[PDB]
Formats: sequence, C-alpha cells, structure tokens
Amino acid sequence: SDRVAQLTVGNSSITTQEAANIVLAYGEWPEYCPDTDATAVDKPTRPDVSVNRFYTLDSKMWQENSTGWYWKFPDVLNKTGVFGQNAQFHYLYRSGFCLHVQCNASKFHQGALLVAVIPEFVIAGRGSNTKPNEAPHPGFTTTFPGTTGATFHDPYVLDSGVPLSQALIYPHQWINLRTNNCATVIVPYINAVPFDSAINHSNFGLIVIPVSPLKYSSGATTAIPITITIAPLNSEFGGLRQAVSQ
Amino acid sequence: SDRVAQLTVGNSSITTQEAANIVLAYGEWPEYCPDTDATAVDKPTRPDVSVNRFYTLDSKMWQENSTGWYWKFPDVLNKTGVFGQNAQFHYLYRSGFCLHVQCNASKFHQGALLVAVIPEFVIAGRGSNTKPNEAPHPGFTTTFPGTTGATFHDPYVLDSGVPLSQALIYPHQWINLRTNNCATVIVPYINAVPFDSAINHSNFGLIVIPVSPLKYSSGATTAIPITITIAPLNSEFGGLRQAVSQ
Amino acid sequence: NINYYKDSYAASAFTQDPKKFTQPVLDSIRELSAPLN
Amino acid sequence: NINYYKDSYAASAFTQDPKKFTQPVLDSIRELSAPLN
Amino acid sequence: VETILEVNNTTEATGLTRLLIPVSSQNKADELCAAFMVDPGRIGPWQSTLVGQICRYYTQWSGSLKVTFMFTGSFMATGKMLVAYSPPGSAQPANRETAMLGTHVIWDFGLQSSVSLVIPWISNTHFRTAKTGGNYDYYTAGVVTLWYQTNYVVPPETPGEAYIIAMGAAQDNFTLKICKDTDEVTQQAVL
Amino acid sequence: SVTNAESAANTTPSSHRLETGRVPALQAAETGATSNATDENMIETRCVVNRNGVLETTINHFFSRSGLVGVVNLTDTGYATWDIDIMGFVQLRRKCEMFTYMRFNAEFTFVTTTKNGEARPYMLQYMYVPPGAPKPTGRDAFQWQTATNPSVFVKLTDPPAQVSVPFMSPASAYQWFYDGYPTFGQHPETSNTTYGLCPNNMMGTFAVRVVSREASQLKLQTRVYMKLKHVRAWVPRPIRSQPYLLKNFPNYDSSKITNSARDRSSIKQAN
Amino acid sequence: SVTNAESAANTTPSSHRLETGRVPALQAAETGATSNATDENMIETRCVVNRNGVLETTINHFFSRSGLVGVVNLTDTGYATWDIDIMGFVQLRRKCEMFTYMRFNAEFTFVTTTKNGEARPYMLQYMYVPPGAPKPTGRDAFQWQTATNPSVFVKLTDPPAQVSVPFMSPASAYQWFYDGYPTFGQHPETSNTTYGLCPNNMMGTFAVRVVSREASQLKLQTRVYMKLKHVRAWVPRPIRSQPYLLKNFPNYDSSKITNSARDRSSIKQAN
Ligand SMILES: CCCCCCCCCCCCC/C=C/[C@H](O)[C@H](N)CO
Ligand SMILES: CCCCCCCCCCCCC/C=C/[C@H](O)[C@H](N)CO
Repeated sequence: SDRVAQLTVGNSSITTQEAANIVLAYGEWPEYCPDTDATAVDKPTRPDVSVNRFYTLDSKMWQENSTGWYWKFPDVLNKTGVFGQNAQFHYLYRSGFCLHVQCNASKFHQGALLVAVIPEFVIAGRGSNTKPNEAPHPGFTTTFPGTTGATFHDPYVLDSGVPLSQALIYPHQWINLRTNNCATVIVPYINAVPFDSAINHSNFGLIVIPVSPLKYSSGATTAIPITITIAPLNSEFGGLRQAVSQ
Repeated sequence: SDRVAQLTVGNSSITTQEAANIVLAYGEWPEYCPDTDATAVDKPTRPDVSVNRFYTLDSKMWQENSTGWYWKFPDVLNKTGVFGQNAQFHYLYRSGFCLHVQCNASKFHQGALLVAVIPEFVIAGRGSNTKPNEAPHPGFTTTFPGTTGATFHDPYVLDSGVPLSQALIYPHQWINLRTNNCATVIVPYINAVPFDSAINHSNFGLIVIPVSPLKYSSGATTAIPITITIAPLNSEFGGLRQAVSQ
Repeated sequence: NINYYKDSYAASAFTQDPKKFTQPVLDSIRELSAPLN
Repeated sequence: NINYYKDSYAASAFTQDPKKFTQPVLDSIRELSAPLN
Repeated sequence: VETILEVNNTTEATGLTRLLIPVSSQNKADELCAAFMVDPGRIGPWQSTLVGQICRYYTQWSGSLKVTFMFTGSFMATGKMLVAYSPPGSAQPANRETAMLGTHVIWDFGLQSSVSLVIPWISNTHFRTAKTGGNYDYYTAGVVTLWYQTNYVVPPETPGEAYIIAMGAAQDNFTLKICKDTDEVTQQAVL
Repeated sequence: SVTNAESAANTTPSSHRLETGRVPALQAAETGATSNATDENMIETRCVVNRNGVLETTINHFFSRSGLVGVVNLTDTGYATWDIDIMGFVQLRRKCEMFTYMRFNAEFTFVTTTKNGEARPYMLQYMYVPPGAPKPTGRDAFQWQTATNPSVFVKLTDPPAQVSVPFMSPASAYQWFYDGYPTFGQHPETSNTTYGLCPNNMMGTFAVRVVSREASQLKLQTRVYMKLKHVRAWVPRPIRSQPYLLKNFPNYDSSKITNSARDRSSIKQAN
Repeated sequence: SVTNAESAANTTPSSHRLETGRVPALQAAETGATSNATDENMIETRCVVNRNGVLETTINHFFSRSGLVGVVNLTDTGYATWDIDIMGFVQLRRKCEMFTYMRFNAEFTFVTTTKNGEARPYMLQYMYVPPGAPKPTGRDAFQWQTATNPSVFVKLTDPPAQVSVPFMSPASAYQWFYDGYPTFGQHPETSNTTYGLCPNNMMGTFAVRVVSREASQLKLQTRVYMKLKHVRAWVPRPIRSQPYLLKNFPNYDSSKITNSARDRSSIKQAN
C-alpha cells in the first residue's frame, strides 16, 4: 500500500511496483492563479486535458563513467504537442509539474542517483577570468538544452560553484537500485511573478547525478537506460499573438 | 438605435454607423455541445478568448467586371493564430461563426452585393462528360481556397448547377451601396455529426456576388475594396495529437 | 515601536515550519513504524 | 501633524473629479448609446 | 483628456501637417496605412500628447490607454479601417492577416466616424519603466497599426484624399509612480 | 459627481456581445468630450482587484519638493539684492506654468558657498524688503536695523537656514499668465514693455550682507531653494515645448521652431 | 502544521524497549525525507526543561547588520557615479545568495574619508538617479538641481549620513538567480553576455560630488553600508564553496577546484 502506485493524468498513466514516496515540493499543491495575485487583464486559456498529460523525453544511457544530466523544464516542452504550440503562440505561462524518473535494474547491480529540482538553476561559465568584458559565458545549447538534455562537466559543484552535498535542501529523491527503480517529485509554480514567458525563461531544472557509480559482474546487462516522464499540472497561458520559436 | 452598432468579441471590436439588422442563421444561437449529443470520451478544450475573436482576411478588389468570390470557412482559419494551431493539433472541431463584410462607398456610387452562407457548399466540375472515370473534377485550390479566396466562373448557377435567384433560402444579406456599407450574419454549427475535423471538411461557405454592377461617374474613386472579418464563436476542439497541416 | 514619519518602511523592526523541508512527502510516515511496507 | 507655532502656515501637510475636463457637455451622453441621433 | 498625437512626425513635413494621417484611394488591397509604438515615455507620436509629457515626470506607469481616431473628410466619402494593437514579440507585422491575430477593431466611416480603440494592460509585471531602448526593450508595450479593411471609396466631384486625426489618453486604470525629471528643457545660463 | 479613490479602478468580467443598437465604440469627438469606451465593452476581459496606489500623483505630492529658485552672487558694494521671482530657472518654472492659478505657501532654504567651495566661520544677514520698504544703500546703513523687517542671522558653518512664507498676495491667487496692462492710457504699437506684468506677483526684494564694519575679503554664492506646500491649482494649461528666452515673458523663436516629436523614416514604419 | 517556539525543545524520560515491530531506527532516505528518530526512541534519556533562547537565529536578526555594499572613489571629472549592485563584496553577497528570493527594505550609511584619512570641513552632495533619469555630465551641470531626485547634503565633519530605502522593485521580490534572457530573438552560441541578468534588480545610479564652483583639490573614498530590515526570504539554496570571480555572474574555475573539506591522513583515523 506504499510501494505500488499509479498516477493517471489526462490520457496517460504511470504504474510502478517498487518506489519511494511521492514528494511534494515545499508542501504546496499546484493550483490555478487567484484573482488577487493576478495582474494581466485578458482572460487566460485552460485546455486542462491536451496539455496536462505525461510527455516522455528520450532515454539517456547509464554507464560506468557518467557525470550527470540537466534539463530546463519550461524549455524542454516547447516543441512537443499542444503544450508546445500553446507556449509558442501565447506570451504568458504558469503551471506546476510532476516529474517521474524511471531507471530500473536487477538485484545484482548497484549504484545511486540523486534526482532533484533547482528553482532558477543558473549555469556558470568555467574559466579564470576576472575581466567582465572577456570572461567565458555558456552557449545557448548549454543554458537551454531542450528535449535532448545536457551533461555536466563538474558535478561536484553543480556547474555553478555550489557543492552538490548541500543539494539536499532542494526537493529531491534517491534512485537506489536496491530499494526503488524510480523517483517522483511534484513541483508547484515557484516564481516571483504571477505569469512569465515559457520561451526565454526556465523556472527550474532537474538534475540526475551518479553519486555511487554503476557496478556489476560480468554477464549482467551493461547499458542501463534512464527515462524521464513529466506532466505540466494546472497549465495556464495568456497573451495570444503570432507564433515565435525562440 | 438600429443603424449604429458595435460587436465586441474577445479582444476585438467592430463598429458600424450605417448597417442593416444582425441576421441569426435559422434562429439558433451557437452554444457549446451538450452531454446528450456528445459521443467522444476525452474532454474537449475551450480557450474562449484566444480563438474567439475577429480574424480579418485580405481585401478583394471591387471593379466593374467582377463575378464573385467564395470561401470555405473552417478552412480559411487553418493558418492564422491560436485557432489555426488548435485546429491543426486537435482532431475534432465544433464552433459557430459571425461574419461581417465591409464594403463602403460614397453617395454617388451604385451597386449590389449578395452575401450568403451555404451549408455543405459543394463545388461542381464544369464540362460535358457523362463517363464517371474521365469527367473533370475541381482542384484542391478550387475546393479549398483558403485565406485568399477564389473567384467564380458562372455566378448564375453558383458553380454548382443551382440558380442563385433561389439562393435567398439561405441566411443572407444585401450590401446596397445606398442603404448599408456592411453586412453581418451569425451562424450556428450546422452539421449531421456533433464533432468533425476542421481540416478535410468545411461546414459552409460565404459568397459575395455582384448582382447589380458597380457604376459611377468620372472623377469618383474607382477601386472599391471589400473586407471580411470573421469570428469563431464558441469554439471546441478535441483529440489532441501530432500536428498535421492537410 | 514609535515612528516619526508618514511612511511605514522608515520604522524600526517566532514562527517555525520545518515540516515543508524535512518531510515534504505525500504519504505521511510514522515515527515508530517502518517507512516502507 | 503637531504644530509648535501660533500661525498655521508653518505646519506640515483623495478627491478626484475628471468629469469637468473629460465630458463637460450639457446633454449627457451614455456609454452604450450613440452620441448623436 | 484626449490630445492630438503627432503620428506624421517624419521629415518633409510642414509645421501643422505633422498631426494628420493621410488616407487615399488604393489600387492593391489589404494595404497598410500607418503604424506607431505604444510606449508613452518613448520618443515618437506619444511625445506631442499630454499623457506623454506627464508620465515623463514619473518613472513607472501602469494601466490601459486609449486612442481615438476621427475622420476629417468629405461627407460622401466612405470606407473602412482596421486598427490593430499587437503585444510585444516580433516586429511590426508585414501583412493584415498577421495583424488580425492581435487585438483589433474594424471601424467604418459613417455618421459618427469617431472610433476609439482601447489598449488594454497586457504586461508580465505590475509596472513599466518609462525608459526604453537597448537593455530596456523589456518594457515595450507593442505596436498600434492602421490598415485598410476594404478601401476608401469616393464619388466623382469629391476630393480623393482626406485625413485622420489620432488622439491619445489614459483610462481609469492609469497609475504613475517615482517622480523623476524630464528631458525636454535645457538651460546654459540664468535667463 | 465627486468620487473618492484609495487605489486605481477595478475590472469586471465581460462576455461576447451579439446584438444591434448597442455601440460603445462609435464616439463623437466633435462634441468636445473625451471618449468613454471602457475595457468591459471593447474586448472580453477578466476580473482584477487593482490595489495600485494613486496617492503620490496629487498636487501636494507633485509640488512639495525643494527645487531651485534663485542664485544670488556676493562677489565682494558690500551687499547683494535679488528681486523675488521664481521664473529664473526652467526646472520649476515649467511645473508652475503647467497651471494658470496657484495658491500656496513657501519654504525657503539658503545654501551659501564660497569661491571654490568652503564654509568660513563668518556671519551673514538675510533681510526681506517688502514693496515700499527702503532698500539698503550700503553695508553699514540704517536699513539693516530691521526694526520691522524679517531678518535671519546665520553662519557659513551652520546648517542651511529655513523659513516658512505665507500667501502674501493681495489677490486670491498667484497667476502665471496675465492678459492685460497694469496701467491705463494710450499703449504703443512698437514695444509693449508692460504687457503681461501682473502687479499681484511682485513680492519684494531679498537682500544679503556680511555683518561687519570692515570689508571681509570673500566672494560667495547663496542659493535659494523653494518647497511649495498647502498648494491649490486652477485652470490647467499645456506644458511648454519651446526653449525659454526671457524671465517675465513667454518669448520664443520665430525661425528654428523645435518640433515636439522627433523625426523617423516614414509613417508606415513604427520602428 | 505551524508551531510557535519561545525556546528549544524539551526532553521526556524514556525506558528500555523490548518488543518487535516497533523500529524507530530504520528510516528510508530514498523517499527524499529527513530522518525523524528522536532521542526518546534511541537511548534511555532523562527529562530536561530546555530554556535556551532560539530568538536570534531568525531571518530578521540574521540580516539586520550593516555590512559593506560599495566603495566609491572620488580621486578629484569632479563627480563620481556608482551603479547600485550589492554583489561587489563577497561578505554580504554570500548571505544574500543563501536564498533565491528576498523582499526587504534598506538603510544606507555613507562614511566618507580622505586620502590618508581625515575630515576636512567641505560639503558633499549624494544624489540618487533612478533608471531613466539624466545622469550628471559635469560638476556644475543642471542635473544637480535635484528638483525631483532625492539628494543629501552632508559635511565631512558630520556624522555619517543615513537614509531608509523602501522596496523599489517592479516585481514582487528580488531574485539573486535568474535563469533566462531579458530580450527576445536569436541567442548566440559563443558568448551569452546577457544570460542571468534580471532587469527587475537594476535600481539606478548613485552619484556624488563636492558642492563648489571651483575645483577642490582632494581625493576621497565614500563607503556605502547597507542594513537590511523587514526582510522576507524564499526558496533557500546552498551556500557557495568556490571563490568568486565576477560580480553579476556565478563564474568559477574549471581547473583548480577547491575541495569543501580539508584533507587528512586516512578515512580510518579521525584525528
Ligand atoms: C529672509 C528670510 C525671509 C525671506 C522672505 C521672502 C519671502 C517673500 C516672497 C514670497 C514668495 C512667494 C512665492 C513667489 C511669488 C510670485 O509668484 C513670484 N514673483 C513669481 O513671479
Ligand atoms: C542618496 C540618498 C538616497 C540613496 C538611494 C539609493 C537607494 C536606491 C537603491 C535601492 C537598493 C535596493 C537593494 C539592492 C537592489 C538589488 O537587489 C541589487 N541591484 C542587487 O543586484
């Protein structure tokens, strides 16, 4: 009554037979914007079925010498389906998310994955340069990876100068290959403004990081796949105009 | 209190100072589909602001030797804005329309325009051929003109073998250049099925036809523009999947 | 707490809730019981 | 608002009426109605 | 209070004829007529008005605006126009079907011919700084364009060119904050 | 009617209109009245409770800031006089000329500096000379006995002096624009040197000296800042767009008239 | 639930447990939840009434101390400007970057010293220039008339000036980390000079000059200390362990990454 679970959203479902508990980021449920916090005059749209379902991204390979992966979540679903079309045509966006990460293994493998969100996860530029007009800055495909993700260079400092030991202050879970084969984190809309654009601003970002490496004996399956399925709960869009991609 | 009028839908307005009355097609108002007539299981989406507003198409030229124009209305708004994006991503569609046609002139010009809708307006193929496997059929740009419209060849038979004298059984108005400078027709969703696709099926079609030609004296403005502004009242979409254009 | 100005930001200046950071889980886990069945 | 002087001009210091500038017309015009018949 | 905007502030313009938008008969349909930015604290047509010179004493403005178009022409000349406000995003629209996707009003020339397009408050933040350009393109408000719905028809023995007077004002939602200085006056020595 | 306001106006939800005869979009600008088309009759809108403060846009909050009214040079004659007129500088003059009539109090501040800039521990006397009172003719004359005139003794090493001035006009309000002549008789066609001079705005002279019997060897500038308070305004008028040329006259340049909107490429290009 | 606290938590007496099924020691760290094993279920303990004060660990008591925000050099151009950003020094920046969102007031203090160190009796004007206001272009320009900008006159022989600053952001809170771009359009792959620049944190310019008409011959440093008050915080995040390199960017060094724990001999030797 605690390890088996099923999450149905829209027309999509997710079943799991071994898992940890469902985390709720900062104890708040994602709901629609009230009339007190709202500031835009035009009425928003609410599909509530076509945009609130489980979108699955591609699979990342789990090997022995991996470093980690990170995504920018309001930017990964800008090319997929009706959510992407609404986020391209509209100008303001507000929604919560629900992130499931599946990485199953046998009873002879071992390892550990830290899966956490960071609100306003800023990428740093590696390089010792104290002059502001010459220092190295990250590219557009490094800051906004998209539906294909991006790997780390230094997971010890989260590519931001911040130790990943203290990354447990964020909403997080552990994929330990002997306890659970998946992780789930529900996240509300965390921002200092009621509505914001879903094109040039990414609220948060997931990070799967190998803490304990993947080890096994000869004969076991080598390549361990990693899949992430996400769901934009309670989506709201505003400011309908011409479609822009970026 | 009868000739001045203003129609506001969504974020768009239409003002007129000389006009006829507002026609209502078959005395029925366009409303949402009830739970009795509905048959699809998945929940539809209702933007209600971004898709219910006034879309303006390009202007057609009003000369002395014109014949007429026709549009297929669920197919003209398949490339314009959030309505077009929803009609491309979704699979089922149901809405009513509100069609305004502006053609203003001075007090020295004269003419007459018949503006009417035809539910299931089928284009005929001109040519005397009784063999079914060789007869001439109309092209794709003749059946589905789009946001650029298409001109008639024989307005006397509506390009369908049907006399346009009897075209007054349809919901219609007259743009007489001495009484009104515009026409308006509100149309409900007239179809034998509750939901239908807005890509390979056009419910109805407007037809502006010069009955009395445009005449004037030397010195008056020659080229008389014609504009049509339409509004998809009470739009509903269903069956969200990959985006298709045609 | 006396203020001498019309504006309240020129003035002079025990709530705790650790259960949203320590245990932000949906299904509540007990103390004496095992966390997972 | 305390004053330390006999004269009141040495002291220290929401009415709106835009209808005398925006619509200073004799015959009042309505919102939904046309302005001139 | 409505106040004539200087939309025709281009070159090769005389003193007063900067206040008029010329309208004439076309040959091709859907043609564009005029366009201008909405930011009142920005150099352009919103500088000859009165809300633009008062919101230049204040740093942050808020609320909805209003633009009234009056048609100065002959009584026998008719026509239609499409005034379309477009929120930020891409540049000025190139077609009329692009402009219809925004917030538009279709206005015909009749017995009243004094239309008023409202410009609603569509912003992310509560306020907007009255300083635009460069790194301040985050506070732009959009573009108001004026197209040709059908045409400017006209009978014989009637002039074939008329003018539109555009005026601008605020609404009851208007709000101003943080008093700053203006940059219209300059002084070297005492007068 | 008169309505109060703690914040800006709110918006109510609106739906689509489909009917004839109700046209909130067609106005009449020929009637000399502002359009009244609101958002609830133009586009479908939502409901917001707008709690933005409109309190700091009133006349009192707009005028109660100390600007600059006059610099008085004392490049030591022994004394320095200054006719009191607030039209010397074009920063406060514009705000004051936004209105036709104004009735207010004043709060003068005197900031005195030296040649380069300094505060030498000397003594300064500021004296107000009302219209008709005898103006001092020397640095040690009897007009500085101030048996009835308001005078202020301050040092250069003191904080800047500050006084409060009441409404001292014989009329009911100060008018910044006066369409008429103070005198009678035949007026000339060539040069009207008295056109637009309201006698109800001349308030007197402001004199300043260094309290001494010998002659102190320093030159100093004293700046007079005014903060209006308890202000009331009447008959608003447009704001000046041409550069200023004179103090008491609204003169401008016939040639080289500056346009009130900068030039662009064409009317069809909003960029 | 929300619980109040006047002191720390107390302890209750405990005895030995001898039973099966009741295991307060086995947790599950995979569930993303902190362990809740208390002392009363781990070891036999006594009862204490802990009256230790936990009052001085709140956000208000942690942030209401005047640090250092900015040094402005005036090695007299005649004036000195300073863009207002509190990320110049790495002492207060760390405490501020412990959180993601902060909403607070400010209390600036201005301590001005001379070349070696001194207080010469001169005059100084500090002026705040909001975003959009004209920045002074000289030591005697008209931008120093401050008809609407807040300005402060102080002497070097006076106590340090002090003002209180409200929440002046257009957003609802100051965010120290912004994952996005202020503008639109195509963004480059080589050098993103605009990544991570929140426009809701740029607050304006702080200018300073010596009130004079000649040119005083002194060089001086003015220090701007900020004391936060009425502070609220949101979304705590870890504290930086790498050295700082730039002001507006969280840049670090790819090579030479400093470890967050100093080295010892082995893992089996706690000494
Ligand atoms: C020396 C200490 C007392 C100083 C007394 C000076 C105050 C007397 C003058 C009152 C000023 C009233 C405000 C300005 C008056 C008129 O509007 C100006 N002449 C404008 O032209
Ligand atoms: C000269 C006397 C008045 C001085 C007025 C200066 C106060 C105006 C600036 C307000 C400072 C707000 C606190 C810091 C703001 C932002 O967080 C920083 N830019 C951080 O980058």
